[PDB]
Amino acid sequence: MLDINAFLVEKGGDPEIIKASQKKRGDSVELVDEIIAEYKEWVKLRFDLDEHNKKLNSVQKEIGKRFKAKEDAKDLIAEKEKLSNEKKEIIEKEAEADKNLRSKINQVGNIVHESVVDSQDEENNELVRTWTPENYKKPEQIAAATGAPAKLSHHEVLLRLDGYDPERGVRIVGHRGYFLRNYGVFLNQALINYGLSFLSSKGYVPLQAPVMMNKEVMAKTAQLSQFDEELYKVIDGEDEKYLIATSEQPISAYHAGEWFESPAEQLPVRYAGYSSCFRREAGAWGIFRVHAFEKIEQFVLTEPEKSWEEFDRMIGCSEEFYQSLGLPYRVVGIVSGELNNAAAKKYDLEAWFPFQQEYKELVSCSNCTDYQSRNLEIRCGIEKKYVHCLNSTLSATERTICCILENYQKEDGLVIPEVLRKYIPGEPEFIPYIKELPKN
Amino acid sequence: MLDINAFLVEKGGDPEIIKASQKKRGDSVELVDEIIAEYKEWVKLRFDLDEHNKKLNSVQKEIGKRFKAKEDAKDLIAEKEKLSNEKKEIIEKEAEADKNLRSKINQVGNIVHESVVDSQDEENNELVRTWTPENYKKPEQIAAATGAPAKLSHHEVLLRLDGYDPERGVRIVGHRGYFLRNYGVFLNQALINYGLSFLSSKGYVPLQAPVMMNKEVMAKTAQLSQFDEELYKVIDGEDEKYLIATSEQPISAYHAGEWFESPAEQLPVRYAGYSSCFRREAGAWGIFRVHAFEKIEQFVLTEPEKSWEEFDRMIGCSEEFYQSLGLPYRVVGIVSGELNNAAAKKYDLEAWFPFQQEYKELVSCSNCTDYQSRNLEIRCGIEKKYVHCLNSTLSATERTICCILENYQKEDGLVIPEVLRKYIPGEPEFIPYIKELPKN
Ligand SMILES: Nc1ncnc2c1ncn2[C@@H]1O[C@H](COP(=O)(O)OP(=O)(O)OP(=O)(O)O)[C@@H](O)[C@H]1O
Ligand SMILES: Nc1ncnc2c1ncn2[C@@H]1O[C@H](COP(=O)(O)OP(=O)(O)OP(=O)(O)O)[C@@H](O)[C@H]1O
Repeated sequence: MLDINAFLVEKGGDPEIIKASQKKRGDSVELVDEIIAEYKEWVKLRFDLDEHNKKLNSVQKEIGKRFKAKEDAKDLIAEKEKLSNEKKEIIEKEAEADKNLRSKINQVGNIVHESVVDSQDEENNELVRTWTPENYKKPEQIAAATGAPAKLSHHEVLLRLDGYDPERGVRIVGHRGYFLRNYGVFLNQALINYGLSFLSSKGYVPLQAPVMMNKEVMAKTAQLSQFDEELYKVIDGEDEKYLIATSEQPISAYHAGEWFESPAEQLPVRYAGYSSCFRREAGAWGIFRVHAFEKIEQFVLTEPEKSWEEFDRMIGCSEEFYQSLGLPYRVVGIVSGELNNAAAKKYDLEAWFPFQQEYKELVSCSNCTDYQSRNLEIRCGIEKKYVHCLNSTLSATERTICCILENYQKEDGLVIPEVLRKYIPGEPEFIPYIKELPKN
Repeated sequence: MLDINAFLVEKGGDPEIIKASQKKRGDSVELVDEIIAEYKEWVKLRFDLDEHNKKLNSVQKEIGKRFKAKEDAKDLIAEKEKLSNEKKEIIEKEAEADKNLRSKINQVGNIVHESVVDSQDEENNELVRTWTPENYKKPEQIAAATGAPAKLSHHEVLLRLDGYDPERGVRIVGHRGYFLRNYGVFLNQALINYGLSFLSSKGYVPLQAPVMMNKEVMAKTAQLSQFDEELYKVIDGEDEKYLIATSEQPISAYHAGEWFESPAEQLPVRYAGYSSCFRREAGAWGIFRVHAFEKIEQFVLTEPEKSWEEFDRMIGCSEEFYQSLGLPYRVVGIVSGELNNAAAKKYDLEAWFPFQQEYKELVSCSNCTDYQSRNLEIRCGIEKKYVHCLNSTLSATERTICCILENYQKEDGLVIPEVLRKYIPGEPEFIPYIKELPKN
């Protein structure tokens, strides 16, 4: 969440910037004034509590003097108990005020960076840049790597290669369940390992996250809307955990409660996160939008003064990555009304799917400034100063496979993207269609 | 489960072999006579039901004749309703008899193969064979690949390499939670990919299983004892699934309801299963016994007449695999009293851990004959004949890493097992200790 002081003009805050940000988000603006009011009540309680402390101390010292003089203290004792019963109420109320104030500040989204388009309609997404392999004229229904007609959808290509099994997958696990088979397995591992190797050559530290999280730690890194809709709950006898939606959740908590006291030399810290990811929400056919999948994720901690530069570095890496796979794409600046609570700025890389004949999102890159690190108490250098946290998909591997399948197809099978060959037993340059489709 | 006919002498069965098997297992023997009795009640109900069918038909035809002659039928109608009310009770009872009989047969373990030692004490495990790399004198506290003193435990080696993080893992996920870091990540992927490549060169089909299963399909492949103790339940809004304990569960269901009608040409089918695995039960320090981990699993379907030969083939593969990693091991024949319900025979490969100074299980290999395929209706050729199912771990990768860490350690770091090098960015032959331990 934002700092409490950001709401308070008297403590150097700017409640107006916050109201403007809420408006760009399409979220509640009255929430800011509510918070400011609650803050004053809470301060009143702090003062009253504090004055009660001092009055009790006094009335204690007078009661001691009277017991010294061997004099009755029935009147002082009565006042001591009056003050004390009050201190009790006050204590109970201050705690409830603190509790509600924190819950309210928790609903306020991060400050939307000025560079972001003010809009609730994705039509207005900034078109940041576009990229094409040089042997590919323009985005159309042509598979970019082969020049061949993008005749088959990713689901169709995968099936002809005998690379996956949705039919047996659904019978066994339900909606969108699947097995990967043969080269479907090798392509998936190829991406995981190429992704790890790629990021690691850029100084990222490979980091395999666990895929369950304690409820309480999850709650500090993901918004209220996520649990009761997106996350699988896991039953552990009597305990509950969540399956993670992305390794960004557990990896963001990695340095919770730590302190980069010498930021210049210690930061930035860069992680090449790898894990499976689980989503309750996933709806066509194929492995494009499914309930379980693997993701190589970029996660970075930087000094506050360096995050925007890092943000550019990060999207740069994902671009360099898709270029290396020869996949055309565009980068778009997500409109304010579509940012999640933690993001001050978000870019998506959407790669071209030539059969679908549209750009579809493969990568999402966000500067979350100190919104999560504040919660997680991840401090930075020498009111309190936290690190900034950025996260950017490197590759959601099953979805990246889909894009590959459509762009690497040709009449008789699939060209294997050059960079992935060394990761595949036999380093094949090409694999043939094994199966005919029913349709035709 | 076993065939119902296996309990019935009159239908060619051998209830005595079954009682003997239950005794070797240490499970209930009276259960066999119970089943035989229930079977007779059920047959009585079938006959009564059948006789009621015929009597109703008759009384129907007499009632029609009377309505033709325009004669009163108050006496026949009364008998029709008597017979009919009875047919109702009978129907309700036959269903309940069928239900209980099936539940009872479901508790009876597979027939323990004669070659298995009859005993409830693992002390009596058959010592099948032993193997040592030739440069390694004998199993002792010496790291087998380097000749160096096995001075550090796997947990200690991993930590000095900065290859994992149990401390941050526990904070985030709880008991035994961990991240893999750096080379810990690369070693894990190295094993997954080497395992896939190894099995695939032997004609196994790589197959990545999903890690959730519908309750109902899980129940057909795993015993009663497993759910209410070993398996994580997953909450999907209102639905429930399980996280799998091993890819053998979903892969065994892969061909549920199918029919290998030309077994000679169609079988055997061999799968190199890969998935993560989740276990509620996991307890020292380290990644040896944890709640989540990866496993390359061998799964094979064969004709009944070929399973024992295949069984030897399968354990042969895991042995060849550990030999290639240079890890000393022994193969042991698990005593009857320790077989799970589905196994007729089980071999474990236990690799030498030179710091622990003991053999610890890395691989488990079981011929389950047709015990599961009967449930899953996986038929074989031209009373009903099913395929046999065998499963054998190729590598539980985190645990295999532990064995490697202890055997590949030396004074200043870890030798990287030769076969894994090509799977690791930079193909290092050696990696240095990065961290000192507190202890010393
Ligand atoms: N259900 C899914 N199945 C497969 N891959 C997915 C799924 N959901 C997301 N991904 C992959 O993860 C990447 C980012 O997903 P995530 O939800 O973290 O991004 P986001 O910030 O929510 O972006 P958006 O809101 O546009 O989805 C996507 O580019 C996509 O490739
Ligand atoms: N909790 C765990 N953490 C890590 N690896 C495990 C765990 N449990 C099992 N394994 C690995 O899986 C392999 C087989 O485990 P599984 O439970 O399927 O075998 P099993 O037939 O039950 O043998 P046993 O009863 O001796 O454990 C083992 O050899 C071990 O390497």
